[PDB]
Amino acid sequence: DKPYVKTESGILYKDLIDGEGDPIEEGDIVYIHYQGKTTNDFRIIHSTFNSIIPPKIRAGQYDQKHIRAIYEIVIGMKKHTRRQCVVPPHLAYPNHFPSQPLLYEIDVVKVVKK
Amino acid sequence: DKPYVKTESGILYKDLIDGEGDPIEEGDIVYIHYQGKTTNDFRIIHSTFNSIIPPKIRAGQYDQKHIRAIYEIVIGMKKHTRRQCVVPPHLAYPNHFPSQPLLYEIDVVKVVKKDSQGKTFIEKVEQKIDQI
Ligand SMILES: [Cl-]
Ligand SMILES: [Cl-]
Ligand SMILES: [Cl-]
Repeated sequence: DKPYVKTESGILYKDLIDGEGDPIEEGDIVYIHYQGKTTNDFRIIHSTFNSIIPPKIRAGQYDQKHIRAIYEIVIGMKKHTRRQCVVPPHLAYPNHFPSQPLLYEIDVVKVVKK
Repeated sequence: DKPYVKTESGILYKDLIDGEGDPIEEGDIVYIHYQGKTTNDFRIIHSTFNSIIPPKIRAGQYDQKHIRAIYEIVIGMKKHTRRQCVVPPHLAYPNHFPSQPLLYEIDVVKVVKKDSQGKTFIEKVEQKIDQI
């Protein structure tokens, strides 16, 4: 059973599955799947698992297609890492879930180095 | 007084306060305070001065947390240097302020090139009890 580590940005995270290989760096292309849940009524607000192809991002490069936290938090993950994240509202949906942290679990599927 | 020095990227800067110690190099972790203003009407668009702990960046490594110009212009600054900067749109807000330069003043509060940034106080103590 693992503690959370807190980023400067206010994300709490821990790795539920360590994964293996070289850790993702800023600028890497990363294919991911994830789900996010409310912490007040525990409901799934978003799950990508039903997309054929996993969505891809560039690590550390916010491009408005996912919550801000995800672009940051993939850094340091490896292929098959599963990272559980307690996400503060300013990095998720400050206009839809303004008051509560959201709980995300993110799976890295594939990494293409920059 | 002094002229602006222009970088290749178009940052025009002068040091208002020289600073002390070794110059900042790419990759150094730097705590900075800054404010930026429009030159059309000189209103403040951003100020860090309400943050008791100043934002920190790695010199020369844009991470999208601050305007691009900042990561470049810390290089060669020192602890306590204050640099006044005329910044071109491509390095600031290329959509929001596409048509004017912006005026920034950046102060370097602390440089950590150290990795001497080990743990302190109760954290340090509890860490050591966790080797042994
Ligand atoms: Cl799991
Ligand atoms: Cl929102
Ligand atoms: Cl809420």
